[PDB]
Amino acid sequence: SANKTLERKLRLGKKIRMNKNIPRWVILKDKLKKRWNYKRHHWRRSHLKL
Amino acid sequence: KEQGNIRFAVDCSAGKDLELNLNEFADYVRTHFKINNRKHGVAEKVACSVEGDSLVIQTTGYEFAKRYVKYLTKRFLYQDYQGVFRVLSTDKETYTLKPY
Amino acid sequence: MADCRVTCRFHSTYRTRSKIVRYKRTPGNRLTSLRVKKLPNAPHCAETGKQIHGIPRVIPQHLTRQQRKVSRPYGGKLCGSALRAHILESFLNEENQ
Amino acid sequence: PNTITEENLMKMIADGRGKKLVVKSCSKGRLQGKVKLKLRTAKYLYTLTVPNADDAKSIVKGCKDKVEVQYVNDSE
Amino acid sequence: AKRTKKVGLTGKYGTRYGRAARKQLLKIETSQKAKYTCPFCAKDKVRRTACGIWTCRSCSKTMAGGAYSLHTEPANAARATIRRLRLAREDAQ
RNA sequence: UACUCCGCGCCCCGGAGGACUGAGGGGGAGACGGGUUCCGCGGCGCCUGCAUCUGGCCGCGGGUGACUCGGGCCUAAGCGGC
RNA sequence: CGCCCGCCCCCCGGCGACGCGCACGGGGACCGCGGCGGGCGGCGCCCCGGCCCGCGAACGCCCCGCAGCCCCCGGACGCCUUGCGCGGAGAGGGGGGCCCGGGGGCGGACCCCGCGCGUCCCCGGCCGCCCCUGAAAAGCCGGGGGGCGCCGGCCGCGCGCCGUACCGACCGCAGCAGGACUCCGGGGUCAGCAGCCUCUAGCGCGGGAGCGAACGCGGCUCAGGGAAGUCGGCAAGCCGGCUCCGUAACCUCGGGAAAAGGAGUGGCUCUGACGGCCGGGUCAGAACUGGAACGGACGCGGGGAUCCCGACUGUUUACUAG
Ligand SMILES: [K+]
Ligand SMILES: [Mg+2]
Ligand SMILES: [Mg+2]
Ligand SMILES: [Mg+2]
Ligand SMILES: [Mg+2]
Ligand SMILES: [Mg+2]
Ligand SMILES: [Mg+2]
Ligand SMILES: [Mg+2]
Ligand SMILES: [Mg+2]
Ligand SMILES: [Mg+2]
Ligand SMILES: [Mg+2]
Ligand SMILES: [Mg+2]
Ligand SMILES: [Mg+2]
Ligand SMILES: [Mg+2]
Ligand SMILES: [Mg+2]
Ligand SMILES: [Mg+2]
Ligand SMILES: [Mg+2]
Ligand SMILES: [Mg+2]
Ligand code: NA
Ligand code: NA
Repeated sequence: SANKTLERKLRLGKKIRMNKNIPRWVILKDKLKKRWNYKRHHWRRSHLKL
Repeated sequence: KEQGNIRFAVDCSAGKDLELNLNEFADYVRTHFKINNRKHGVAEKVACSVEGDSLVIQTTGYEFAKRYVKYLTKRFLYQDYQGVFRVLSTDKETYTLKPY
Repeated sequence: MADCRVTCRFHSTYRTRSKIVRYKRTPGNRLTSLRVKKLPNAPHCAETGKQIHGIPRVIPQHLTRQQRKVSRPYGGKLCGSALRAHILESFLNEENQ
Repeated sequence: PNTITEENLMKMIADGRGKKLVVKSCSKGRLQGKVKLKLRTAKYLYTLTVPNADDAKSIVKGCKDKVEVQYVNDSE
Repeated sequence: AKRTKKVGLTGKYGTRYGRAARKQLLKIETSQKAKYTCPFCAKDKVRRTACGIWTCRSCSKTMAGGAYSLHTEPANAARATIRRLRLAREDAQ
């Protein structure tokens, strides 16, 4: 909604900042086999419950 | 009160190069003017005369709006010279003719 | 213009008695909304429920001190008619009593 | 905004209460060649319309250098 | 009685409740819609406000009375009895 | 109820034509719920049950300003404490 | 009652602060008509007959403001509403005061001019209704008594914390013909916010081409007959707007009742009636004239005679029983 508490707003803020891929220089520095971050979410499919 | 003493002119000097003579224009206005949807009694109060630069319509004791003068001019130009010119206000009594 | 429909001016769209507007034309040829504030009642008599003369229908905070007073001994609490009865009643009673 | 009378115009200018004075020459319609004097005060903007242009020169000359002055004189 | 023969004000009920109820309502409603003389100013300006509350449209004096009518016969009998018993006591103190 | 011609491709964009929703709107805005879906630039590996040069899809950067609008105060039905 | 503004304590009050309704009146916005100024379109014939534009806020000061309520003189079959209602506890008349979410003028800001029916919203005074009477508190103010004393004008500063993008992008396993609260609401036809066409705004949605068999789904017409069909008139069909004429048995006297059943309705050219110191529509009558046609689409009762059950309006097995 457009009328939220700051407490709910801060927990949703962290979810957005975390929805990122694995950086390219990290994949090769650590010699990673699996190159996708499976803790990502999509707004049309998820239920954050926050 | 319809005191008349109204003046209206159409500056046709801008179309001087083309072949639009003010006498045929004056006759058209005289022949097809209408007062109260009736063509009689018009020589009594409506007079249009060729001047140096424009046709001048002088009326005594009668009233009407510039729109009518615009309507008559456009009908004449429809007879000949269709597609060219335009009729634009330039003062509180006169008009003008400028190409598209 | 061919369309004169507006949009709500308040936080929500529920039309309660404190959410009434009227429409006026602005200098930019636009139709605007203005609140219609509630008009409070002027003070009413204590003995009777009638309205007391001389005080306008505004909240007392926005009036000067002179504008919310009446120049009489009980002014603003009771009407002139009710004051006569109390004066007559007290005098006639204390004379006999 | 409120209207002001002539006598308490240069009085206000006397108590140094005006912050600016604007002169504008109106020459169309019911404002026929008359001028409006607009004085900016701490609380209100006060305006006077002298009935003739001549009266403007005298009053403004009666407060020259006492309050900063503008001119408009729109002619369009 | 130009419009009805007998229903009177109970014509608002159509044909919906029966004869006994309609007769009783005729009596009661006629009584409760009436105008009564004010005991304080002798004018016929008393009207019902609630079940047992009657108000005068002239003097603005409010009274407690019966439902459907300003006075009831038991109340008149009681007032007369009180008035009688009040005088007998005041003669002998 | 429904698209067509040309640029250019039945689906994107433009111009021209032909239609529709029909002021209880397939219009313009809020509450709740959602949580970045919003904007610009680029793209077609996935998805867009046909296609796609399109996109609520993918990548990179951005974006929400209050003395006067709402909440913070009051008390309702209630709840808690004693 | 007015005009230029004292605070604290105790007590007495007020404001905040309140139902529903058919009507009637006022204001605003919308809408339409005519005039004047500016711009445009089309033009086989007509065309001063078409289209678009012509704007004015909060706030300050001065005037006006119907109904309502009050003051003075004086002493009555009168005043007055659509409806009512009021008067010796003081009417009419004459002269005044108060309130009125409003209007006008001047500022804000160098304002095209007149007129009118209706629609929506708000307000007003009445009347009606109830074995139904239609919140509270913070906060603010007044009066009485007591105790105290500049309290206003000008000029300066200041006003912390949090929300704020966008969406029917929400829930139904999905970009699911379901479900999902509220606000603003033009033109024509019309009783109408119904049905039908449309300005503004928005927009062509699980893809296309060919062919024109059976059969299905959704529609249309049909000679003569007219329920013979079938458990059963199921389905479909008939009727239907408005005006006038005419309406039975029975009855709880209120109904039955739109009972039943008849006739008219287009276009054009005219006539009369109803107001005000120009406007408006409606109602009534006549001539002429169209394939014996006119509620020409749309919208919109089939009726009657009886028996059983339950008096009636209402409620019910969400997903087979109303
Ligand atoms: K915002
Ligand atoms: Mg006063
Ligand atoms: Mg349509
Ligand atoms: Mg929005
Ligand atoms: Mg987007
Ligand atoms: Mg994405
Ligand atoms: Mg506020
Ligand atoms: Mg705040
Ligand atoms: Mg926003
Ligand atoms: Mg779920
Ligand atoms: Mg859906
Ligand atoms: Mg048979
Ligand atoms: Mg058979
Ligand atoms: Mg059937
Ligand atoms: Mg039943
Ligand atoms: Mg039923
Ligand atoms: Mg069931
Ligand atoms: Mg069923
Ligand atoms: Na187009
Ligand atoms: Na409709």
